[PDB]
Amino acid sequence: IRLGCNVSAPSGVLERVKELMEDYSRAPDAKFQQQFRHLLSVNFEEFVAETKERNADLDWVNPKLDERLQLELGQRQLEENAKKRLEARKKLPTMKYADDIIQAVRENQVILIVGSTGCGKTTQVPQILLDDAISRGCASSCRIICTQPRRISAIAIAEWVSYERCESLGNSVGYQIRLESRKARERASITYCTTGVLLQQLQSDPLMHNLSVLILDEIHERSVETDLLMGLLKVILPHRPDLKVILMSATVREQDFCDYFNNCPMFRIEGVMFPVKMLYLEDVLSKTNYEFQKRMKHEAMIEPYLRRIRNSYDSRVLDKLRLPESEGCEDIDFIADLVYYICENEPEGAILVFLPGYDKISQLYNILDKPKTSKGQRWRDHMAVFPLHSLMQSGEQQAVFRRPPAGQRKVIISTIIAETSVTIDDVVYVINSGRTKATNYDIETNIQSLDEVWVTKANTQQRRGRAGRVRPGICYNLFSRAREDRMDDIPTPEILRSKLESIILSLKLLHIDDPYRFLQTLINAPNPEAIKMGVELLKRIEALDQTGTLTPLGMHLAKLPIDPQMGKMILMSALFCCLDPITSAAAALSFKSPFYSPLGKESRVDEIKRRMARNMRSDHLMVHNTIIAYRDSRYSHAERDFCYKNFLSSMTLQQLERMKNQFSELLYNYKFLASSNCKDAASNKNSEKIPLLRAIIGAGLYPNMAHLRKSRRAIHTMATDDGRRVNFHPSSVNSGESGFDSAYFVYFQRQKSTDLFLLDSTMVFPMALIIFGDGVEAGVTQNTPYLCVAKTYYFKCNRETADVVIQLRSNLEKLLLKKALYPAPIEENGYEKQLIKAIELLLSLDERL
DNA sequence: GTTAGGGT
Repeated sequence: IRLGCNVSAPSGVLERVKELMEDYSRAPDAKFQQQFRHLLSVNFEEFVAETKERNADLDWVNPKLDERLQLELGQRQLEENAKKRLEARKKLPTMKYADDIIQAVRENQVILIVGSTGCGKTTQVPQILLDDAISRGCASSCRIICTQPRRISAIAIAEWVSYERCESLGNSVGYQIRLESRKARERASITYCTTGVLLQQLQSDPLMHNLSVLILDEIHERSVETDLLMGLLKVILPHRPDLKVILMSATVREQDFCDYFNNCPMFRIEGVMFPVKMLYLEDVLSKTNYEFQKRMKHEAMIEPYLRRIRNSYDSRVLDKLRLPESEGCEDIDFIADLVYYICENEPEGAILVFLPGYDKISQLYNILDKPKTSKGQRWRDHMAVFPLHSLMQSGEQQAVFRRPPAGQRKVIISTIIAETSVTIDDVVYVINSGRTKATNYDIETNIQSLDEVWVTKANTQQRRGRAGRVRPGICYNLFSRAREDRMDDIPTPEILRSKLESIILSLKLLHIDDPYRFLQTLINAPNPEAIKMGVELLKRIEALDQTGTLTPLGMHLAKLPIDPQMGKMILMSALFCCLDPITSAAAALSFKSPFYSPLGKESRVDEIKRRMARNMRSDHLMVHNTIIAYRDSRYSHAERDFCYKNFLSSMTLQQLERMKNQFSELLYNYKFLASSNCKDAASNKNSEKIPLLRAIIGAGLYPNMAHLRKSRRAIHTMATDDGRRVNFHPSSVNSGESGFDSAYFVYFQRQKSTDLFLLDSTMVFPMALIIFGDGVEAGVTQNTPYLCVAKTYYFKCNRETADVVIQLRSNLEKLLLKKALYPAPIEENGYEKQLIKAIELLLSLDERL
């Protein structure tokens, strides 16, 4: 055992701490406690009854309204704004099965509709079952909720389904996503919402009494949330007979879901696309005859295949199939050659190029923009080239979707994003390298890694359809059929790669007290070893007690729309009065960093984050500094200029700004804040005290701690608390910096690509870790008294300061318990406040002089 | 010296 720096405090300070604690310990309307205790007493049968009675609004129908809409539908179908809207609707394949779907829904609880993109199942099946209910004189009994995997799709589909009815939004169709909602009318309505929204709505209505029909869309995509939703329906549908579910899927293992619901009726509806010709790597080299020059394993795959096509393809071509680098995106100048080939032959249309990540996209842009070949220079000024990446500006602009200048061709160099999320309408030709990136968690080593991998059959199939929007197209797949033969069916259901604490905590509010039993009933059962690893985290932050039952803190954490660690972080900042910077920290780690990453400028972006980080040496405080800057730029009417100067997305920041209010309002409604404003001065008296912020940041990111040991940009010798050597990711503002006032760091995500990096970090002090962490004991090991945290880091500490810090952790642990059970804002001159001021004082001993 | 893609 080694010994860190001395953390003993001056005598005058410990004397004040003991006095303030003596005050705290001279202390002697909680509806929350009665709610918490009820949830723990009742069994499931009793839980079912109570949620019935409490959500009984749909047990009521409106006959004067029933009739009026039935009268109004028949009448408004004869206008000359409709009947043209109906006739164009009836060209869609789904509408040809309208009356059978009506019947299959009447005769069965769960049906499934499988149909390719273009079939109109999603805009039409919701309308088909509403208009039927309205005419049958049943209108006010019908409330249809249809989920989507994505926010953007939920709106434009609802704006469209509202246009197909000659209505403004919020009459008979609505949408509701997080923090933004155009709600429909209460009854006789179609509401489009993201799966997350519906899952939060279950806390109040866990047996779906507040809807008559449920449509799950894009189930084949296997989002955690649709995967989760179908398990829960197995628990709900025995207690909800009047409830009608309609699952919806592409032609991607549709049978998994039909099996899953026991052999339910299944409609197949055909699509509306142009046919897109599939070319593979052999057929590409036959048309371009490109030459490459500057484990195998590769040969096991290619020679048995080359033999089956010895007489069907050229001889010089098939020898390049032996080169390991012909497939994938290994040779950019090859991919460079195929675009130039499309630009000359093969008629007019855009080129959408699918590359794995930021690095490979950046390479080809410069090749197409700054070519080394004469054939490249010939073309460069006749192509308008768009890189398409989440961290790049192009998605939030209008150009890439629209047509190029006259005489120039559009070439889109994209990651996996343009497969589902982004849709460019003038694409004819798709170049599919077949390579993508994926995040992998190894349960055994506690390492998340980011790897390039092959894509699956479902993906290529998705990218082929991307070419059939305007006219018949072509898809060039830069891998042979022998690769496709060995590719996976679908991607790993992401629930199998994900941490599970947040679901486990949520499941406790649906009176599903056993996560091992429940998660096994999903289509793909999660690793029970990852289920246990979930509970332990939750037990550690004390959202579950040692028996594993929900605790009063844990109910608050389950009622916040954020992972419990940062949920717990936010709650501390209410009790310690630093609300605004902390909820900036939380929204950022949950959602994402508002900074773009434009091509070439990465060096300049470092300088911007360095200036925004204000030498506070923390990525989380850096974003808050950005958010305070963004607010000032609104106050100056310089917002646009501000965002163009610092590579910032105003869309993100306003959404980051919205999450903070959602955080503040919840905390206020929960009785932890006196004001729902995240900016209010009382909620923020300590928002200027940096050593306090680092201590509340650490309370949430603990126990992901790092220790740094070397100085030289600067070279770093740093290891996480488990012994593995790490670095700051080059994107984090702590990369390369020297002269840290402290050698201890907390981080949210660590990840391996070319090294094991901490993607974000805040510099923290040993005293603050000791007070908010665990694994604390006082002792002697050398001939020195020590103080440790996580039983991992041992700090020189005299006895007088230890017995105060331990006594301080006792009182802190007593305060947090009572606040979870009996939430109220901390009064300014009460007993509770003295213990707070005792911690504020001990943490300011670490202030930068 | 570097960042697949969703969402409450």
